[PDB]
Amino acid sequence: LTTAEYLAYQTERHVLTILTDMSSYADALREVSAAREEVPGRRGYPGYMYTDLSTIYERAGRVEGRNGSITQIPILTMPNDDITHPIPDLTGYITEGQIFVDRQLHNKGIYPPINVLPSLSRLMKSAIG
Amino acid sequence: NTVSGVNGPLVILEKVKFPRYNEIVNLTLPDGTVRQGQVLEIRGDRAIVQVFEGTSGIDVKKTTVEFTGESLRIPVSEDMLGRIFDGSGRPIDNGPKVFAEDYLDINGSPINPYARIYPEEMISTGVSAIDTMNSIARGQKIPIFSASGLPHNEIAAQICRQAGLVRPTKDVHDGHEENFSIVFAAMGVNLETARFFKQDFEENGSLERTSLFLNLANDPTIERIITPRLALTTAEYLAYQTERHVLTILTDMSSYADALREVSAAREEVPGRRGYPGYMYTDLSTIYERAGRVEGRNGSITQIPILTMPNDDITHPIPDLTGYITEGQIFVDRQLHNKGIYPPINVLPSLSRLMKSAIGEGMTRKDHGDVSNQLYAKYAIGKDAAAMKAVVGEEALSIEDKLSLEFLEKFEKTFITQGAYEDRTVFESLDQAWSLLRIYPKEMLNRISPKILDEFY
Amino acid sequence: LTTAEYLAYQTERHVLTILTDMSSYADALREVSAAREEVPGRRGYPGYMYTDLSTIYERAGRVEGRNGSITQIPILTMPNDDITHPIPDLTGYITEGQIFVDRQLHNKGIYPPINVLPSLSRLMKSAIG
Amino acid sequence: YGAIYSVSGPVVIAENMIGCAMYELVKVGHDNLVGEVIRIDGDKATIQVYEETAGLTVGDPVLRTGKPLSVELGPGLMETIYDGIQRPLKAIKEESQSIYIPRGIDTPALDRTIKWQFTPGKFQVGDHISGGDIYGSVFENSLISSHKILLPPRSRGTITWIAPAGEYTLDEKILEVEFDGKKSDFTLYHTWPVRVPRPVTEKLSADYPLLTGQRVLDALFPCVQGGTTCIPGAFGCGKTVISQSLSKYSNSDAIIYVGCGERGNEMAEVLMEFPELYTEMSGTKEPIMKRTTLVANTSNMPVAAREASIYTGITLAEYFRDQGKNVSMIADSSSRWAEALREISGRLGEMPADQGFPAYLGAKLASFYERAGKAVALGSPDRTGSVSIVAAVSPAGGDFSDPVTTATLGITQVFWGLDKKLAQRKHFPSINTSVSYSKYTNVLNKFYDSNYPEFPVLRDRMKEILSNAEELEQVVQLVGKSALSDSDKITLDVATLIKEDFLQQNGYSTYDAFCPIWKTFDMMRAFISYHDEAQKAVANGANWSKLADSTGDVKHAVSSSKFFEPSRGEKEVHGEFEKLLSTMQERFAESTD
Amino acid sequence: YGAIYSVSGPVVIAENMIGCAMYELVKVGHDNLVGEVIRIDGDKATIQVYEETAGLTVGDPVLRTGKPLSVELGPGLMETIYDGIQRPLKAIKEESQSIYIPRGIDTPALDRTIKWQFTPGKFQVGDHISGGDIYGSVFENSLISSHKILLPPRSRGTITWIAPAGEYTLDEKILEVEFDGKKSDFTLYHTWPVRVPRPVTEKLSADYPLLTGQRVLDALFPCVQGGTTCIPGAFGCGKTVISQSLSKYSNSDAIIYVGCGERGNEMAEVLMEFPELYTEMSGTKEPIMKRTTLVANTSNMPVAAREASIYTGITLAEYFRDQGKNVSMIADSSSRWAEALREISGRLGEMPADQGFPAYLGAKLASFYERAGKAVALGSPDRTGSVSIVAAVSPAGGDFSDPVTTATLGITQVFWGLDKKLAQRKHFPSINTSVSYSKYTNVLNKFYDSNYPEFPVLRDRMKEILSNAEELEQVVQLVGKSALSDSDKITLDVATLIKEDFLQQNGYSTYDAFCPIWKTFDMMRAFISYHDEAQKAVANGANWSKLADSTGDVKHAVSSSKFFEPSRGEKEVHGEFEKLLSTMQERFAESTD
Amino acid sequence: AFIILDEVIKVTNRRVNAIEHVIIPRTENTIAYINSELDELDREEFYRLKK
Repeated sequence: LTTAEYLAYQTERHVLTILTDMSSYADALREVSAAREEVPGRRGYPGYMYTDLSTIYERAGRVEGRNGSITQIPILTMPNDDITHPIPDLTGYITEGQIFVDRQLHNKGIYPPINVLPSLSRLMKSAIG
Repeated sequence: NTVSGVNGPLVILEKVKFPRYNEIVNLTLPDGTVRQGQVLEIRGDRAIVQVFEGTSGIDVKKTTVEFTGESLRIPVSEDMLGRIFDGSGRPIDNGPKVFAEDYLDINGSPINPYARIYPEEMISTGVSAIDTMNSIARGQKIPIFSASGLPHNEIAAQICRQAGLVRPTKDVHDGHEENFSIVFAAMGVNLETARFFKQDFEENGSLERTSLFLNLANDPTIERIITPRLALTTAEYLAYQTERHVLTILTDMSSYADALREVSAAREEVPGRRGYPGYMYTDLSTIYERAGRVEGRNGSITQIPILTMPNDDITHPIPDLTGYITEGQIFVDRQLHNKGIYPPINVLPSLSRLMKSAIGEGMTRKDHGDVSNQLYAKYAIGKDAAAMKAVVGEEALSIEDKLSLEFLEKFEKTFITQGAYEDRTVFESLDQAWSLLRIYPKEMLNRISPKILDEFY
Repeated sequence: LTTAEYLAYQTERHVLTILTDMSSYADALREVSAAREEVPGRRGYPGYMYTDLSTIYERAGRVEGRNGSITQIPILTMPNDDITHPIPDLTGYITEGQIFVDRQLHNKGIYPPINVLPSLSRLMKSAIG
Repeated sequence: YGAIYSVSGPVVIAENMIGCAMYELVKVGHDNLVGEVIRIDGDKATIQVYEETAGLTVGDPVLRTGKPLSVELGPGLMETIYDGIQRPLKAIKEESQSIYIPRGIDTPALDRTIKWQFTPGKFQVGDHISGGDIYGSVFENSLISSHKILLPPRSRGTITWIAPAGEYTLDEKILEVEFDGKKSDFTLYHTWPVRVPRPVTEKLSADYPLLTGQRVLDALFPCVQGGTTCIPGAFGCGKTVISQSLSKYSNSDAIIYVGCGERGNEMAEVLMEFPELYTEMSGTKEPIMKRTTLVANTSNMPVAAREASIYTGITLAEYFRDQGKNVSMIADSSSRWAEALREISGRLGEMPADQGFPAYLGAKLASFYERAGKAVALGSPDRTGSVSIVAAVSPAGGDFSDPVTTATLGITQVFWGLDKKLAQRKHFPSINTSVSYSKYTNVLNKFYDSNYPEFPVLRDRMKEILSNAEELEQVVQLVGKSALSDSDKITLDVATLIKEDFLQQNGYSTYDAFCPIWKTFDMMRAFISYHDEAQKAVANGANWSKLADSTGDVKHAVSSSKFFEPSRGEKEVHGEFEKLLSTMQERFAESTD
Repeated sequence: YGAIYSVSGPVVIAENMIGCAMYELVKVGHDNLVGEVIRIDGDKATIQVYEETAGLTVGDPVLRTGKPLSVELGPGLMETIYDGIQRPLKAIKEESQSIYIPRGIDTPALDRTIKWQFTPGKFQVGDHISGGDIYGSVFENSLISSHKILLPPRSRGTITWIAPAGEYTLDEKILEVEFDGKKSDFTLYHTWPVRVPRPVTEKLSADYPLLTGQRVLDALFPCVQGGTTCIPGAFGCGKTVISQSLSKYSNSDAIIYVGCGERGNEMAEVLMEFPELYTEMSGTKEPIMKRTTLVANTSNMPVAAREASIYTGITLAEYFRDQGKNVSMIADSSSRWAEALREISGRLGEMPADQGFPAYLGAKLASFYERAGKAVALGSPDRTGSVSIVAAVSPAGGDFSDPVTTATLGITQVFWGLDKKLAQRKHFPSINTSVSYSKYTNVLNKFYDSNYPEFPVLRDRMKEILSNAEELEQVVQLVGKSALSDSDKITLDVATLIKEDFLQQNGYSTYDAFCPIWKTFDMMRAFISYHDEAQKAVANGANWSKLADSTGDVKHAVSSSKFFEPSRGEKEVHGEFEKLLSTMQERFAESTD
Repeated sequence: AFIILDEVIKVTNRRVNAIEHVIIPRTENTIAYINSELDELDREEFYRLKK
């Protein structure tokens, strides 16, 4: 993310940043704490899980000069198909829409199996020209 | 000595071991402010205090103490009627200076000469919805259980303005014999809500016969817990000296419980279930003991606390503890409000333990209780049959069932609907009940004896 | 258990120990560790509750001499009724299958009321011939 | 002595202690507050002071009594209202000029102003004696001796001197017992610690009915003397109503009513109510009350009292149980006792178990129900006694899966459920066969069969009518009653009548509240005869609507039956129920054809 | 001052504190990261440091600013973008050449090179002065003097020095007050603690009549100033669109926009669009921006600044309330404010409570709303000002059962629903009478009833028509239209009109962009007038089909009123309506006959 | 065909009403009851550890 902010600012390039897996990053954060006096929140995941997500999220947006940009697509894996699982919920509030990919279509044998049924881009109109 | 630290609303004082339990101390701040506090904990050359004033801004060696040497007591007087207070007993609208004729410590147990003879007289607000199904005796406690999206404030207001008009009528029947006073304690409520209550006492002409204690949520959490207790100490004094039935309205219980919770997760005690206190029960119990007839046996303290569920359930730790301590509950429902029924008090699970005791025969009929049993049954079955009607249609709906559907509608739109200036009486309520109940056959009406039934259909 | 092991080993006997009530045994374990340095895990149960169960369970199996054995029947009443409660959940794992009694049969007026639907023993086929 | 080190909340720490048990009684300060030593940490013993506190100086003396918390077992406890820390409330009204106890006070546990009548025993000079022997008796009742005075357990010897018949005081000595020199002199009252169950020679299997007086309880699942009962709340339970019933109707010699930190109004209802109602065998000296001794506590009254309440009450029960008296011990409510443990666990700072309720709740609770039961009396004489423990509990979780309820359910023998919908309609106490059991029913039903009743057959038929009704009721709500047949249509209807008529026992009469074993039998018999005749009649060609219409008047008459007094016919077996049998039979002929 | 002892995680602990108070803002180390003292144990203070402490060491100085976390309210507040602790974003964009503020860089809370022309008020040397009195004013708008310089609260005395008219720097002084010697010098800017609410003469019930210029708030359930309003969000249901509308269309003095901890893409839109947009009450000089003071925190900004945000905005509004101006407070969203609290507790090891959400929650949410309200302004002239609070809430656990949404609905007396569906259909806002209430309504309409509008009668009748219709739609589904009468069909039509005219808006014309009280009034007067006659005529022998063909021209005219000027009859009372009454009467003669 | 159509629609109409009113809210209320206990077991643990 830091490397990208330098290419984007100084030499003006449009950068797409692909970050997989946010679920493994989140686990690490839950995992550290074992002599700290810091307590986690719901399902064992931090109360400050917000804060950590935000951290990745702060490097993402238009750079100053704005012909370059840093564009971010984080990839989140539901381990148990629960949308009320703390990881997606906090992220979902911060993010400008979400892409939902479902198991059902992969099963018919469609690939990629993106059901565009609850998927949304909230600045859909804003992008095109 | 001086202040070692502050962790949240707990203040760590270093001072000697000579003070007593709940001894007042005073903190001299370098800001030109004095703040009072009372010892929650005393330890080996240190004390842990909760301050009534402020919650933060406490220093180390800039901040010094002098101990008052006097434990926390309320100057309780009886000429406190018509005077306006806040949540500590300072005037905010320039009501008369507190003075003193007796001092009682707050511990939920002043002199405690509460009941060993039960209440048996009847108090009516003229509200059928309340009175018939829940027969309020002269020292019973029945709370109002409501939820968000309701006008719980409005109903509390109905009681307060209509009380003190119905009571002289009841005086002749021998339901009463003595004057009524209201002691209103508001906790943690909005300016707008607080004014509403004050407006109601002015409007009626019972501003001189009421005590009003106003605590707002933006006043310390520690100030908020002292507010119901302060009201209650005063209340016991009026009951004792001038022998009046004191009704206490303690609103809102959830606000009070939020205060206790902050002083239990910031305590070195681990709290109970759902992060709500482990002695949360106890804290609530302190109010509740202070109920019944007071010595000279003609004053009493009667209690209606007001609870709004902040999570819409009786699953929650607040309704479940509240309901165990009190003797019934008066339930308000959301559906009835939405429809246009005011007061929207539902009668489906509203219940009075000491119903039998409360009804008599020298100021109420004995048929109050018999007819109550029918209404509770009939309404209860009728509500359930209606939901069932929706599902089944008319293929599992009987002739008899159609009659229950009619009783339900009529009960809702008449028994429960009455404006906020409409005054009833017990005899009228019974008469109107008798009529509704009349369409049912003799066979159907089986939880009431043939002697009663035959005389009044 | 120790006495059963002596019966089974020295004199080549078939020993049946019937051990009731595991639930009472579980509570006792739980009341302790309230002043030990050892700390309690999930649902306030010790984490070495498994270890405690396993010490009891250890004397059970064919003895050497293979003319004796100890067969062990532990008796568990679910105090909460569900099977995902800590007391049953851990036991079912150490053992090879389970036998379910049920409230529902009891209500109709059945004795001994035994539901067989979640009941399976996974080493049943091989033993028998 | 001690020096008070810290006062932090109701938990108080004092240095410079010595001795100290773990249940040792201490008085803190010059105020003399009730406390008990919970822990010791170093030289300093940590005491929870359970009395109210707003004015306790740190650095005052703490006095040991030298002994665990105990109750006095002897004459004049009957017809007396106490708290669990044993202070005569009645005395507290006179002295204090206050009904409840003021803090900073303490006073003796038995009035020492009265004289009692000693009558000789069955142990004269040179007879050997061993604890629970009946040394004499003191009359307290006007038909029975409620207090037979025993030598305390773990005392034995040969009696040099028995003082003669006459009146004495209870402070006054009247016995000398010889064991190892002069052992001591004895008085009428002796102490016993409440945390030590009183010994017994042997326990006996229960076999003798607890007559609960209530139809819904006898009929659905009966209880036995020597029984254990759990009742779950939700504030539609009607605990005071059924507790008041238990005191009057239960045929036990003595009843110990225990207020476990209650409303303070309800305990006041049952005290006032007993002298107004009459005994079940004649006698007046405040009737029901004359056999009733009360432990009464209120919610924000001393927590030591609340905690001690079940222990002190059950020890009271055990004393009378060794005397060979049958006792009904009503604990109301133990979930507030359990709550106290939640509080204790919190104040100390120790970690809890499930949902903040401590793990020691299950084991402590289990000891308690185990001290009750039917037994053969302690001592040489040999008598039979009983303790029947009936305990109400409640959630605070808004489910029935919560620790308090669960830990009692584990241990309890008889379970009487609570169904919120029925109670919303009002049917105090409310039960279905699927939520309740008595493991004791089988052995009880054979006993009832000897008595007269057709009881066994009626127990199986009762369960069966409710159980079928439940399954069909789901099918009716969702699908329709269209799938159902007319016999199963009947099943709902007969079952409905049983709901309204049995369960409802709030009444406005003592005939609608007391249903004798015989009155309960006739009613159940009459109702089953209807159901059997009814399934046949529709079967050989009749309708549910047509059948309903023909019985009509005769159906109303069985509904209203319950209101009618039981004192008529042969005893409670009325001619009113006997004629009704014939009218059902006749109706059957009409209905079919 | 202090020295750092330890730094553990984000938390810095520092020794040699003999005078740190527990609300104090401190700059820690030499990096001057922002920090505030949460707890003090002994000489060690606990500070949560909100800005990255990578580079920070132990043994480094801790320098106090000498005051708590505060906001400076000075002039030059309009046409600036701030953070929630208040530091100009705009000045950092120029200077650092980075949009956002990075670690270790800090600036004064307002620009300080700026100079303003100060004019005197009504004071002079040696006169007594009190809090809230106007000591001078500064213009910032060419509409109003936004910054009235008031004497600071907690300050009174006699004024030794009054500077005259002329231009002064912010640093430069203009006032000295003598109040126990020299009290201090004062400057244009005054300091105020965020969590402490300003004192006022008295607060009164919210009843002050002003529009938000959005008709549907007013018409369906009267819009209130001094109100409290909750709105459900979900961050793509069009809540953000109505917030920019709500800010523009209003006629209030200022709008304060608080982005509590938002996407940052939504914050970008408010910066740029509002200066493009034009006033609905006239004014140049960057129109919307000139009336707006903007607090913008994105979700990634320090947890302290987001946490302070809601307090800081409401402080600016309360101050202005004291000035006698009406300010609108628009916050999006309190769910993000709540979340931040969870973060802080978790970082400290402070126990949260229900649903993993702090115990601190209830009391805090409540503290905030009580600051908002109608008041009579602090100081001796006495003026009326108001602060209207609109807060968005959203799921905090992916459910609406989140502690936050449910806690706020309790505190508020106004609830206004918001829908995805109505936003896709191009109705903005999205309020329906099934997902809303306003209990403030009785007082508002009453107020309106006075001025000229027949408002109270009209409004009750409006609620009822939309309610009754819903029920009539359910019949159309099941049975169809072959069981509905002319009168029921008429209810449907009127309801469609009410919905069309009020609820649906999208800025179609500069007549949707702003609507006065009068145009709202004329619209509903027309719908009820038609309703009573139409139903009356079908009762007298007419048909819905008949009513429809004849009504034609007058009926399309009332539907289209929203595109046309209201200025047709007079200047803000609409002529298209006034003529309609006569035509509708004439219409009805023809219809009956 | 009409008479049959008349009977079947009556059954299909009852089923929609039944699933809507009874079934769905039972699934909501049961889910919720269990959720509330469940979150508290996880939270209290962390407090126990911290103490």
